Amino acid sequence: YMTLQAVTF
Amino acid sequence: ENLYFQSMAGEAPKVEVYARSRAEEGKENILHCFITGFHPPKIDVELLKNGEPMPGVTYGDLSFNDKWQFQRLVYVPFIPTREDIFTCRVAHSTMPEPRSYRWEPDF
Amino acid sequence: MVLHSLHYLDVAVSEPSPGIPQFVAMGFVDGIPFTRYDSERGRMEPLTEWIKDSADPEYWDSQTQIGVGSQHVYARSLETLRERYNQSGGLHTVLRVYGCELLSDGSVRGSERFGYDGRDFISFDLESGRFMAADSAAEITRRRWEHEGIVAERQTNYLKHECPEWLQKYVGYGQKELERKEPPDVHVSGKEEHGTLILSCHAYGFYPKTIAVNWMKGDEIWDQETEWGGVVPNSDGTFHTWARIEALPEEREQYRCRVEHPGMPEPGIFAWEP
Ligand SMILES: [Cl-]
Ligand SMILES: [Mg+2]
Repeated sequence: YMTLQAVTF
Repeated sequence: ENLYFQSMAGEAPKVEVYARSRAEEGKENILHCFITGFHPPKIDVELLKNGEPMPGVTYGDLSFNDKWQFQRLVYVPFIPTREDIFTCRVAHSTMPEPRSYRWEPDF
Repeated sequence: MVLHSLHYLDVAVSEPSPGIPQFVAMGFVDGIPFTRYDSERGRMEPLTEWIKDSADPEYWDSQTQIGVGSQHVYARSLETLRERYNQSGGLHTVLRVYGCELLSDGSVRGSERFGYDGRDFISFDLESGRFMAADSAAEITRRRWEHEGIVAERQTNYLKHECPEWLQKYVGYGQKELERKEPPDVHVSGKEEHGTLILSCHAYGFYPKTIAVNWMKGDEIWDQETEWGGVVPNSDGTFHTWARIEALPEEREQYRCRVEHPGMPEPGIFAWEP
């Protein structure tokens, strides 16, 4: 379940 | 600091060429070209029968390994023959010239 | 021992090119691709019948929203690092692998690793529970992410709780495909050129990926002289590989290939049959 959105660097 | 970083040296692709099944004359099969180890991810690939582009070429999804090197499966239906030369031809940034990898028939 | 795995690969590029969209996120269960988001289609979609028949609309919808969010975060991340490394414009890549494994002792491993232009940028693991910076540009990210422990709490709850719960759902949904065993069809080929016979043991069409391929010379094991190809993918979801050796033409009959695989009643034995 792809619910870990990328966090911006 | 006032530093200007350069992208870093490309890595040239490694190519495995293999059929789905042991070659039998007149029996339909799948010629695979598995391209690994490369950075950056732009490649040009052709699957050639006597130097001519083989119809029906399919390219898979782009993935990458633990070292962040790109890999891609390119494949096409074929009938393997003894008379003909099947090559995977691959062009990349790091490569001054494209390079052909020949399917060694497994008859 | 790892029994099951859920992971996602994200590929974001600064410059679209042929066959490389701006952003692609792919999901794998036990290595098998099962879901995909890309910036062209703009939707999470099923790659297997089993996830299609088990999922509901809200499953696809909720993941669409995160894929759209991730796409926009990566656009911003690519501009941030370009400016941070004062780099040339043109093509740059941010990659991310994350996910979990279920072990035989019932325990969970998980991690999230990001790469930039082919190297480690920042990484996270449930074992150590803190962000690791590969260089001084990543250190700036590490400091921002560690602030009040916020990002590490979200990563931990996802990798330790949500990920394995969803893995267990998918293992059920995919039980048939995941469990199956197709044994290899083995053949030995021989190119007898330059005075120097080369011998290749090919295993075709096997699932899962685990296989033993060993050359023998009489009663001896011949690894010192053996070379293995990767275990590489066929288009149909099965695997291929090969172990090779160099032999003198005269001694070709001393060598035989041994192959074991889970789909095998017993270990098999093969030789060059010209
Ligand atoms: Cl993993
Ligand atoms: Mg690398």
